[PDB]
Amino acid sequence: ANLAPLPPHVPEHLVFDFDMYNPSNLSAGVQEAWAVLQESNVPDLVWTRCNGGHWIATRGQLIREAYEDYRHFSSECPFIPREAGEAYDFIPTSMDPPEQRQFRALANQVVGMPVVDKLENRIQELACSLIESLRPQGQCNFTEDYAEPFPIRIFMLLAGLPEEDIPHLKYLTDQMTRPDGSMTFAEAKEALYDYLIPIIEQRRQKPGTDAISIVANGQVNGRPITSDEAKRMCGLLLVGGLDTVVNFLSFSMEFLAKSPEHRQELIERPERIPAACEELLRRFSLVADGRILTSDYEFHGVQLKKGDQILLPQMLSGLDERENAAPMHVDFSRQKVSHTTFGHGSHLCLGQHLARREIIVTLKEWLTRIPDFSIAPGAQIQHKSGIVSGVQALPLVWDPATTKAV
Ligand code: DRB
Ligand code: HEM
Repeated sequence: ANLAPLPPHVPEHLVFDFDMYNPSNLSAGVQEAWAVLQESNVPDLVWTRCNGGHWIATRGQLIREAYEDYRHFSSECPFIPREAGEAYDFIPTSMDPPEQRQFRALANQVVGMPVVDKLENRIQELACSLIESLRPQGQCNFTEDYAEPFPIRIFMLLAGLPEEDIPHLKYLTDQMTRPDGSMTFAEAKEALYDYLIPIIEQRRQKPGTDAISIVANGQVNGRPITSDEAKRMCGLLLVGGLDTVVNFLSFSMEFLAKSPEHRQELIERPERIPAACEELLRRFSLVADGRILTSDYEFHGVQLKKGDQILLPQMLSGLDERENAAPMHVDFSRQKVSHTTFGHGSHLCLGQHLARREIIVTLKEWLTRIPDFSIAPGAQIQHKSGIVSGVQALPLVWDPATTKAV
Protein backbone atom coordinates (compact mmCIF):
# COMPACT_ATOMS: atom_id res chain seq x y z
CA ALA A 1 0.00 0.00 0.00
CA ASN A 2 3.07 2.08 0.85
CA LEU A 3 1.69 3.85 3.90
CA ALA A 4 3.99 5.62 6.36
CA PRO A 5 3.16 5.17 10.08
CA LEU A 6 0.84 7.87 11.43
CA PRO A 7 2.76 10.49 13.46
CA PRO A 8 1.60 10.73 17.13
CA HIS A 9 0.44 14.35 16.75
CA VAL A 10 -1.99 13.54 13.91
CA PRO A 11 -5.56 12.55 14.95
CA GLU A 12 -6.85 9.34 13.36
CA HIS A 13 -10.14 11.01 12.43
CA LEU A 14 -8.29 13.27 9.97
CA VAL A 15 -6.69 10.40 8.05
CA PHE A 16 -7.58 10.07 4.35
CA ASP A 17 -5.05 8.08 2.31
CA PHE A 18 -5.06 10.02 -0.96
CA ASP A 19 -2.21 9.26 -3.37
CA MET A 20 -1.45 12.36 -5.47
CA TYR A 21 0.53 10.26 -7.95
CA ASN A 22 -2.07 7.52 -8.46
CA PRO A 23 -5.51 8.57 -7.12
CA SER A 24 -8.48 6.19 -7.24
CA ASN A 25 -10.90 6.52 -10.17
CA LEU A 26 -8.35 8.34 -12.34
CA SER A 27 -10.31 6.78 -15.21
CA ALA A 28 -13.11 9.27 -14.48
CA GLY A 29 -10.75 12.18 -15.16
CA VAL A 30 -7.99 13.66 -13.03
CA GLN A 31 -9.88 16.73 -11.75
CA GLU A 32 -12.79 14.41 -10.87
CA ALA A 33 -10.34 12.08 -9.09
CA TRP A 34 -8.95 14.90 -6.96
CA ALA A 35 -12.50 16.14 -6.33
CA VAL A 36 -13.02 13.11 -4.06
CA LEU A 37 -11.18 15.22 -1.47
CA GLN A 38 -14.12 17.63 -1.49
CA GLU A 39 -16.90 15.12 -0.80
CA SER A 40 -18.98 15.84 2.34
CA ASN A 41 -17.39 13.13 4.51
CA VAL A 42 -13.87 14.50 3.98
CA PRO A 43 -12.56 17.19 6.40
CA ASP A 44 -11.22 20.59 5.22
CA LEU A 45 -7.73 19.49 6.27
CA VAL A 46 -6.67 15.83 6.17
CA TRP A 47 -3.54 13.73 6.58
CA THR A 48 -2.60 11.07 4.03
CA ARG A 49 -0.13 8.33 4.88
CA CYS A 50 0.83 7.98 1.22
CA ASN A 51 4.10 9.31 -0.18
CA GLY A 52 5.82 9.60 3.19
CA GLY A 53 2.85 11.17 4.96
CA HIS A 54 1.59 14.74 4.59
CA TRP A 55 -1.32 17.12 5.14
CA ILE A 56 -3.72 18.09 2.36
CA ALA A 57 -5.82 21.27 2.39
CA THR A 58 -9.00 20.38 0.47
CA ARG A 59 -10.89 23.69 0.32
CA GLY A 60 -10.10 26.98 -1.39
CA GLN A 61 -10.28 28.99 1.83
CA LEU A 62 -7.50 26.95 3.46
CA ILE A 63 -5.44 26.65 0.27
CA ARG A 64 -5.41 30.43 -0.18
CA GLU A 65 -4.72 31.12 3.51
CA ALA A 66 -1.71 28.80 3.57
CA TYR A 67 -0.24 30.27 0.38
CA GLU A 68 -0.54 33.78 1.85
CA ASP A 69 1.15 32.79 5.10
CA TYR A 70 4.73 32.07 3.98
CA ARG A 71 5.95 32.64 7.55
CA HIS A 72 4.37 29.37 8.66
CA PHE A 73 4.17 27.62 5.29
CA SER A 74 7.63 27.75 3.67
CA SER A 75 8.61 27.05 0.06
CA GLU A 76 11.96 25.53 1.13
CA CYS A 77 10.47 22.06 0.52
CA PRO A 78 7.64 22.46 -2.05
CA PHE A 79 7.44 18.85 -3.30
CA ILE A 80 6.19 15.55 -1.88
CA PRO A 81 7.95 13.52 -0.72
CA ARG A 82 10.65 15.53 1.07
CA GLU A 83 13.59 13.79 -0.65
CA ALA A 84 12.87 15.63 -3.92
CA GLY A 85 11.90 19.06 -2.63
CA GLU A 86 15.16 19.26 -0.66
CA ALA A 87 17.30 18.35 -3.70
CA TYR A 88 15.76 20.70 -6.32
CA ASP A 89 17.50 24.11 -6.73
CA PHE A 90 15.56 26.25 -9.27
CA ILE A 91 15.10 29.94 -8.37
CA PRO A 92 12.93 31.40 -6.95
CA THR A 93 10.51 28.49 -6.39
CA SER A 94 12.30 27.35 -3.21
CA MET A 95 12.76 30.81 -1.70
CA ASP A 96 10.60 32.76 0.73
CA PRO A 97 10.40 36.58 0.76
CA PRO A 98 12.39 38.83 1.14
CA GLU A 99 15.04 36.70 -0.61
CA GLN A 100 12.51 35.71 -3.28
CA ARG A 101 11.45 39.30 -4.09
CA GLN A 102 14.73 40.34 -5.78
CA PHE A 103 14.79 37.39 -8.19
CA ARG A 104 11.04 37.59 -8.82
CA ALA A 105 11.31 41.22 -9.96
CA LEU A 106 14.09 40.35 -12.43
CA ALA A 107 12.11 37.42 -13.85
CA ASN A 108 9.12 39.72 -14.35
CA GLN A 109 11.26 41.83 -16.72
CA VAL A 110 11.50 38.89 -19.12
CA VAL A 111 7.97 37.44 -18.95
CA GLY A 112 5.86 40.34 -17.67
CA MET A 113 2.73 41.72 -19.36
CA PRO A 114 4.69 44.41 -21.29
CA VAL A 115 6.85 41.70 -22.87
CA VAL A 116 3.86 39.43 -23.57
CA ASP A 117 1.96 42.24 -25.32
CA LYS A 118 5.04 42.90 -27.46
CA LEU A 119 5.49 39.24 -28.45
CA GLU A 120 1.73 38.72 -28.85
CA ASN A 121 1.73 38.43 -32.65
CA ARG A 122 4.97 36.41 -32.74
CA ILE A 123 3.18 33.81 -30.62
CA GLN A 124 0.29 33.97 -33.10
CA GLU A 125 2.62 33.44 -36.06
CA LEU A 126 4.00 30.31 -34.38
CA ALA A 127 0.53 28.92 -33.58
CA CYS A 128 -0.64 29.45 -37.17
CA SER A 129 2.41 27.71 -38.63
CA LEU A 130 1.88 24.62 -36.47
CA ILE A 131 -1.86 24.49 -37.13
CA GLU A 132 -1.50 24.95 -40.90
CA SER A 133 1.00 22.08 -41.05
CA LEU A 134 -1.57 19.78 -39.41
CA ARG A 135 -4.77 21.05 -41.07
CA PRO A 136 -4.61 19.07 -44.37
CA GLN A 137 -3.98 15.81 -42.47
CA GLY A 138 -7.44 15.55 -40.94
CA GLN A 139 -5.86 14.10 -37.80
CA CYS A 140 -3.16 14.65 -35.19
CA ASN A 141 -2.11 13.76 -31.67
CA PHE A 142 -2.67 17.24 -30.26
CA THR A 143 -0.36 16.68 -27.29
CA GLU A 144 2.64 15.64 -29.42
CA ASP A 145 1.92 17.67 -32.56
CA TYR A 146 0.97 21.04 -31.07
CA ALA A 147 0.92 21.14 -27.27
CA GLU A 148 4.59 20.17 -26.88
CA PRO A 149 6.19 22.11 -29.79
CA PHE A 150 4.31 25.35 -29.05
CA PRO A 151 5.66 26.31 -25.56
CA ILE A 152 9.26 25.25 -26.21
CA ARG A 153 9.39 27.22 -29.48
CA ILE A 154 8.03 30.24 -27.60
CA PHE A 155 10.84 29.84 -25.06
CA MET A 156 13.43 29.79 -27.87
CA LEU A 157 11.86 33.02 -29.18
CA LEU A 158 11.89 34.57 -25.71
CA ALA A 159 15.45 33.49 -24.92
CA GLY A 160 16.85 34.18 -28.39
CA LEU A 161 17.98 30.58 -28.94
CA PRO A 162 18.28 28.72 -32.29
CA GLU A 163 15.56 26.37 -33.56
CA GLU A 164 18.17 23.64 -34.10
CA ASP A 165 18.63 23.31 -30.32
CA ILE A 166 14.99 22.31 -29.71
CA PRO A 167 15.20 18.49 -29.91
CA HIS A 168 18.04 18.28 -27.39
CA LEU A 169 16.63 20.91 -25.02
CA LYS A 170 13.24 19.18 -25.20
CA TYR A 171 14.90 15.90 -24.32
CA LEU A 172 16.70 17.39 -21.30
CA THR A 173 13.53 18.97 -19.93
CA ASP A 174 11.58 15.76 -20.62
CA GLN A 175 14.03 13.78 -18.45
CA MET A 176 13.43 16.08 -15.47
CA THR A 177 9.71 15.27 -15.32
CA ARG A 178 9.27 12.11 -17.42
CA PRO A 179 12.60 10.14 -17.38
CA ASP A 180 13.12 7.19 -19.71
CA GLY A 181 16.13 6.12 -17.63
CA SER A 182 18.97 7.57 -19.72
CA MET A 183 19.53 10.38 -17.22
CA THR A 184 18.98 11.01 -13.51
CA PHE A 185 17.38 14.32 -12.48
CA ALA A 186 20.79 15.69 -11.43
CA GLU A 187 22.37 14.72 -14.76
CA ALA A 188 19.52 16.26 -16.75
CA LYS A 189 19.70 19.40 -14.60
CA GLU A 190 23.47 19.67 -15.02
CA ALA A 191 23.16 19.05 -18.77
CA LEU A 192 20.74 21.99 -18.87
CA TYR A 193 23.22 24.11 -16.89
CA ASP A 194 26.08 23.04 -19.18
CA TYR A 195 24.00 24.45 -22.04
CA LEU A 196 22.85 27.66 -20.33
CA ILE A 197 26.10 28.73 -18.62
CA PRO A 198 28.07 29.50 -21.84
CA ILE A 199 25.16 31.53 -23.22
CA ILE A 200 24.74 33.40 -19.92
CA GLU A 201 28.45 34.29 -19.73
CA GLN A 202 28.59 35.41 -23.37
CA ARG A 203 25.47 37.56 -23.07
CA ARG A 204 26.77 39.15 -19.87
CA GLN A 205 29.60 40.59 -22.00
CA LYS A 206 27.61 41.18 -25.20
CA PRO A 207 23.90 41.44 -24.28
CA GLY A 208 20.89 41.41 -26.57
CA THR A 209 17.23 42.10 -25.76
CA ASP A 210 16.38 38.44 -25.02
CA ALA A 211 15.47 36.80 -21.70
CA ILE A 212 18.92 35.33 -21.05
CA SER A 213 20.62 38.69 -21.70
CA ILE A 214 18.30 40.43 -19.23
CA VAL A 215 18.79 37.84 -16.48
CA ALA A 216 22.56 37.67 -17.06
CA ASN A 217 22.85 41.44 -16.65
CA GLY A 218 20.53 41.61 -13.65
CA GLN A 219 21.42 42.90 -10.19
CA VAL A 220 20.78 41.17 -6.85
CA ASN A 221 21.32 42.97 -3.52
CA GLY A 222 23.49 45.78 -4.86
CA ARG A 223 25.80 43.40 -6.74
CA PRO A 224 25.69 41.57 -10.12
CA ILE A 225 23.80 38.28 -10.34
CA THR A 226 26.12 35.26 -10.05
CA SER A 227 26.41 32.55 -12.71
CA ASP A 228 24.85 30.06 -10.28
CA GLU A 229 21.80 32.27 -9.61
CA ALA A 230 21.41 33.09 -13.31
CA LYS A 231 21.42 29.48 -14.49
CA ARG A 232 18.96 28.46 -11.74
CA MET A 233 16.63 31.31 -12.74
CA CYS A 234 16.86 30.57 -16.47
CA GLY A 235 16.28 26.90 -15.69
CA LEU A 236 12.96 27.66 -14.00
CA LEU A 237 11.93 30.08 -16.76
CA LEU A 238 12.40 27.17 -19.17
CA VAL A 239 10.70 24.34 -17.28
CA GLY A 240 7.98 26.49 -15.72
CA GLY A 241 6.19 27.11 -18.99
CA LEU A 242 6.43 23.65 -20.51
CA ASP A 243 4.51 20.84 -18.78
CA THR A 244 1.91 23.24 -17.38
CA VAL A 245 1.07 24.64 -20.83
CA VAL A 246 1.36 21.30 -22.65
CA ASN A 247 -1.06 19.59 -20.28
CA PHE A 248 -3.42 22.53 -19.87
CA LEU A 249 -3.84 23.02 -23.62
CA SER A 250 -4.49 19.27 -23.86
CA PHE A 251 -7.22 19.31 -21.17
CA SER A 252 -8.85 22.29 -22.91
CA MET A 253 -8.75 20.75 -26.39
CA GLU A 254 -10.01 17.41 -25.07
CA PHE A 255 -13.03 19.24 -23.65
CA LEU A 256 -13.66 21.18 -26.86
CA ALA A 257 -13.36 18.04 -29.00
CA LYS A 258 -16.12 16.48 -26.88
CA SER A 259 -18.22 19.67 -26.76
CA PRO A 260 -19.56 20.80 -30.19
CA GLU A 261 -21.83 23.48 -28.70
CA HIS A 262 -18.94 25.07 -26.81
CA ARG A 263 -16.88 25.13 -30.01
CA GLN A 264 -19.76 26.86 -31.80
CA GLU A 265 -20.16 29.39 -29.00
CA LEU A 266 -16.58 30.57 -29.51
CA ILE A 267 -16.97 30.56 -33.29
CA GLU A 268 -20.13 32.69 -33.12
CA ARG A 269 -18.87 34.83 -30.22
CA PRO A 270 -15.08 35.35 -30.68
CA GLU A 271 -15.12 38.11 -28.03
CA ARG A 272 -15.85 35.46 -25.37
CA ILE A 273 -12.52 33.68 -25.94
CA PRO A 274 -10.67 35.49 -23.12
CA ALA A 275 -13.50 34.63 -20.69
CA ALA A 276 -13.50 31.06 -22.01
CA CYS A 277 -9.76 30.91 -21.29
CA GLU A 278 -10.37 31.85 -17.65
CA GLU A 279 -13.21 29.35 -17.24
CA LEU A 280 -11.09 26.56 -18.74
CA LEU A 281 -8.23 27.51 -16.39
CA ARG A 282 -10.66 27.03 -13.50
CA ARG A 283 -12.23 23.75 -14.66
CA PHE A 284 -9.01 22.16 -15.90
CA SER A 285 -6.67 23.49 -13.21
CA LEU A 286 -3.72 21.09 -12.86
CA VAL A 287 -0.95 22.10 -10.44
CA ALA A 288 -0.53 20.76 -6.94
CA ASP A 289 2.55 21.66 -4.98
CA GLY A 290 3.07 22.39 -1.30
CA ARG A 291 4.91 23.90 1.62
CA ILE A 292 6.69 22.85 4.81
CA LEU A 293 5.87 24.02 8.35
CA THR A 294 8.50 26.38 9.76
CA SER A 295 7.25 25.82 13.31
CA ASP A 296 4.49 24.19 15.35
CA TYR A 297 1.28 25.96 14.35
CA GLU A 298 -2.43 25.50 15.02
CA PHE A 299 -4.29 25.97 11.72
CA HIS A 300 -8.11 25.80 11.64
CA GLY A 301 -8.28 23.69 14.80
CA VAL A 302 -5.52 21.34 13.64
CA GLN A 303 -2.14 20.98 15.31
CA LEU A 304 0.59 21.24 12.66
CA LYS A 305 4.14 20.24 13.60
CA LYS A 306 7.40 21.89 12.54
CA GLY A 307 8.73 20.03 9.52
CA ASP A 308 5.34 18.64 8.46
CA GLN A 309 4.74 18.89 4.73
CA ILE A 310 1.40 20.13 3.43
CA LEU A 311 0.01 19.71 -0.07
CA LEU A 312 -1.97 22.80 -1.11
CA PRO A 313 -3.59 21.83 -4.44
CA GLN A 314 -3.91 24.89 -6.65
CA MET A 315 -6.23 22.65 -8.69
CA LEU A 316 -8.84 22.40 -5.92
CA SER A 317 -9.69 26.05 -5.17
CA GLY A 318 -11.68 26.56 -8.36
CA LEU A 319 -13.43 23.19 -8.13
CA ASP A 320 -14.63 23.96 -4.58
CA GLU A 321 -18.45 24.01 -4.63
CA ARG A 322 -18.24 26.66 -1.90
CA GLU A 323 -16.45 28.97 -4.36
CA ASN A 324 -18.09 28.18 -7.71
CA ALA A 325 -21.58 26.73 -8.20
CA ALA A 326 -21.75 23.51 -10.28
CA PRO A 327 -17.89 23.43 -10.41
CA MET A 328 -17.66 20.61 -12.98
CA HIS A 329 -19.80 22.55 -15.49
CA VAL A 330 -17.94 24.63 -18.08
CA ASP A 331 -19.78 27.95 -18.46
CA PHE A 332 -17.98 30.67 -20.45
CA SER A 333 -20.51 33.25 -19.21
CA ARG A 334 -19.81 32.97 -15.45
CA GLN A 335 -19.88 36.40 -13.82
CA LYS A 336 -17.25 35.48 -11.22
CA VAL A 337 -14.71 32.81 -12.12
CA SER A 338 -12.81 32.06 -8.91
CA HIS A 339 -9.59 30.00 -8.96
CA THR A 340 -5.93 29.74 -7.94
CA THR A 341 -4.78 27.94 -11.09
CA PHE A 342 -1.64 30.11 -11.31
CA GLY A 343 -1.16 29.92 -7.56
CA HIS A 344 -1.77 32.53 -4.88
CA GLY A 345 0.43 34.73 -2.73
CA SER A 346 4.11 35.63 -3.16
CA HIS A 347 4.82 32.90 -5.73
CA LEU A 348 1.88 33.69 -8.05
CA CYS A 349 2.93 32.41 -11.50
CA LEU A 350 5.27 34.84 -13.22
CA GLY A 351 4.28 33.34 -16.55
CA GLN A 352 0.53 33.83 -16.05
CA HIS A 353 0.32 36.56 -18.70
CA LEU A 354 2.35 34.56 -21.22
CA ALA A 355 0.23 31.49 -20.48
CA ARG A 356 -3.07 33.32 -21.04
CA ARG A 357 -1.80 34.71 -24.35
CA GLU A 358 -0.72 31.22 -25.46
CA ILE A 359 -4.14 29.82 -24.54
CA ILE A 360 -6.16 32.61 -26.18
CA VAL A 361 -4.02 32.55 -29.34
CA THR A 362 -4.31 28.75 -29.58
CA LEU A 363 -8.10 28.81 -29.17
CA LYS A 364 -8.65 31.55 -31.75
CA GLU A 365 -6.20 30.25 -34.35
CA TRP A 366 -7.27 26.62 -34.03
CA LEU A 367 -11.01 27.32 -34.28
CA THR A 368 -10.37 29.73 -37.19
CA ARG A 369 -8.75 26.99 -39.28
CA ILE A 370 -10.24 23.80 -37.82
CA PRO A 371 -13.66 24.78 -36.36
CA ASP A 372 -14.98 21.21 -36.32
CA PHE A 373 -12.97 18.38 -34.75
CA SER A 374 -13.55 15.34 -32.55
CA ILE A 375 -11.76 12.68 -30.53
CA ALA A 376 -10.52 9.93 -32.89
CA PRO A 377 -13.05 7.06 -33.26
CA GLY A 378 -12.53 4.38 -30.61
CA ALA A 379 -9.97 6.43 -28.68
CA GLN A 380 -10.19 6.55 -24.88
CA ILE A 381 -8.33 9.53 -23.41
CA GLN A 382 -6.15 8.80 -20.38
CA HIS A 383 -5.03 11.25 -17.71
CA LYS A 384 -2.04 11.24 -15.34
CA SER A 385 -1.72 12.68 -11.83
CA GLY A 386 1.12 14.38 -9.97
CA ILE A 387 2.59 17.82 -9.27
CA VAL A 388 1.41 18.80 -12.75
CA SER A 389 -1.46 16.53 -13.77
CA GLY A 390 -2.12 15.96 -17.45
CA VAL A 391 -3.13 14.10 -20.60
CA GLN A 392 -1.18 11.11 -21.93
CA ALA A 393 -2.22 11.64 -25.57
CA LEU A 394 -5.00 13.38 -27.50
CA PRO A 395 -5.86 11.86 -30.89
CA LEU A 396 -8.06 14.33 -32.77
CA VAL A 397 -9.73 14.06 -36.19
CA TRP A 398 -11.54 16.32 -38.65
CA ASP A 399 -12.68 16.53 -42.27
CA PRO A 400 -10.12 18.65 -44.18
CA ALA A 401 -13.03 19.87 -46.33
CA THR A 402 -14.47 21.73 -43.32
CA THR A 403 -11.17 23.53 -42.65
CA LYS A 404 -9.67 26.65 -44.20
CA ALA A 405 -6.15 27.97 -44.70
CA VAL A 406 -5.80 31.52 -43.39
C1 DRB B 1 12.63 11.45 -12.71
C2 DRB B 1 11.83 10.94 -11.56
C3 DRB B 1 11.13 11.80 -10.72
C4 DRB B 1 10.40 11.35 -9.63
C5 DRB B 1 9.65 12.17 -8.69
C6 DRB B 1 9.55 13.59 -8.72
C7 DRB B 1 8.84 14.27 -7.81
C8 DRB B 1 8.75 15.76 -7.87
C9 DRB B 1 9.93 16.59 -7.25
C10 DRB B 1 11.05 16.84 -8.29
C11 DRB B 1 10.41 17.30 -9.62
C12 DRB B 1 10.83 18.68 -10.01
C13 DRB B 1 10.12 19.48 -11.13
C14 DRB B 1 11.11 20.44 -11.81
C15 DRB B 1 10.36 21.33 -12.83
C16 DRB B 1 9.69 22.52 -12.10
O1 DRB B 1 10.24 23.03 -11.13
N1 DRB B 1 8.40 23.06 -12.59
C17 DRB B 1 7.92 24.23 -11.74
C18 DRB B 1 6.94 25.13 -12.56
C19 DRB B 1 5.62 24.32 -12.93
C20 DRB B 1 4.91 23.85 -11.61
C21 DRB B 1 4.53 25.16 -10.75
C22 DRB B 1 5.81 25.92 -10.33
C23 DRB B 1 6.54 26.36 -11.68
C24 DRB B 1 6.82 24.98 -9.53
C25 DRB B 1 7.21 23.75 -10.43
C26 DRB B 1 5.89 22.92 -10.78
C27 DRB B 1 8.21 13.56 -6.80
C28 DRB B 1 8.28 12.13 -6.73
N2 DRB B 1 9.02 11.49 -7.68
RU1 DRB B 1 9.32 9.46 -7.77
N3 DRB B 1 11.05 9.49 -6.72
C29 DRB B 1 11.66 10.60 -6.18
C30 DRB B 1 12.82 10.50 -5.46
C31 DRB B 1 13.39 9.27 -5.29
C32 DRB B 1 12.78 8.14 -5.84
C33 DRB B 1 11.62 8.27 -6.55
C34 DRB B 1 10.93 7.16 -7.15
C35 DRB B 1 11.33 5.83 -7.11
C36 DRB B 1 10.59 4.87 -7.73
C37 DRB B 1 9.44 5.19 -8.41
C38 DRB B 1 9.06 6.54 -8.43
N4 DRB B 1 9.77 7.48 -7.84
N5 DRB B 1 7.53 9.29 -8.73
C39 DRB B 1 7.33 9.43 -10.03
C40 DRB B 1 6.05 9.28 -10.61
C41 DRB B 1 5.00 8.99 -9.78
C42 DRB B 1 5.20 8.85 -8.43
C43 DRB B 1 6.48 9.00 -7.88
C44 DRB B 1 6.82 8.88 -6.49
C45 DRB B 1 5.91 8.60 -5.52
C46 DRB B 1 6.32 8.51 -4.20
C47 DRB B 1 7.64 8.70 -3.88
C48 DRB B 1 8.54 8.98 -4.87
N6 DRB B 1 8.13 9.07 -6.18
N7 DRB B 1 10.40 9.96 -9.41
C49 DRB B 1 11.08 9.14 -10.24
C50 DRB B 1 11.81 9.64 -11.33
C1 HEM C 1 -1.27 27.19 -17.76
C2 HEM C 1 0.05 27.41 -17.46
C3 HEM C 1 0.62 27.62 -16.21
C4 HEM C 1 0.18 27.27 -14.96
C5 HEM C 1 -1.12 26.58 -14.56
C6 HEM C 1 1.20 27.67 -14.02
C7 HEM C 1 1.10 27.55 -12.63
C8 HEM C 1 2.03 28.00 -11.69
C9 HEM C 1 1.86 27.91 -10.26
C10 HEM C 1 0.69 27.26 -9.54
C11 HEM C 1 2.95 28.51 -9.71
C12 HEM C 1 3.24 28.74 -8.23
C13 HEM C 1 3.71 27.49 -7.52
C14 HEM C 1 4.04 27.72 -6.06
O1 HEM C 1 3.39 28.57 -5.42
O2 HEM C 1 4.96 27.05 -5.55
C15 HEM C 1 3.79 28.94 -10.79
C16 HEM C 1 5.04 29.57 -10.64
C17 HEM C 1 5.89 29.98 -11.67
N1 HEM C 1 5.63 29.83 -13.01
FE1 HEM C 1 3.91 29.11 -13.84
N2 HEM C 1 2.25 28.26 -14.68
C18 HEM C 1 1.92 28.25 -16.01
C19 HEM C 1 2.72 28.78 -17.02
C20 HEM C 1 3.99 29.36 -16.89
C21 HEM C 1 4.75 29.91 -17.97
C22 HEM C 1 4.24 30.08 -19.40
C23 HEM C 1 5.95 30.32 -17.47
C24 HEM C 1 6.95 30.88 -18.27
C25 HEM C 1 8.28 30.89 -17.97
C26 HEM C 1 5.88 30.07 -16.03
C27 HEM C 1 6.83 30.45 -15.06
C28 HEM C 1 6.71 30.34 -13.67
C29 HEM C 1 7.69 30.80 -12.73
C30 HEM C 1 9.08 31.31 -13.11
C31 HEM C 1 7.18 30.60 -11.48
C32 HEM C 1 7.83 30.91 -10.14
C33 HEM C 1 7.26 32.09 -9.36
C34 HEM C 1 7.92 32.28 -8.01
O3 HEM C 1 8.34 31.27 -7.40
O4 HEM C 1 8.01 33.43 -7.55
N3 HEM C 1 4.68 29.48 -15.71
N4 HEM C 1 3.21 28.62 -11.99
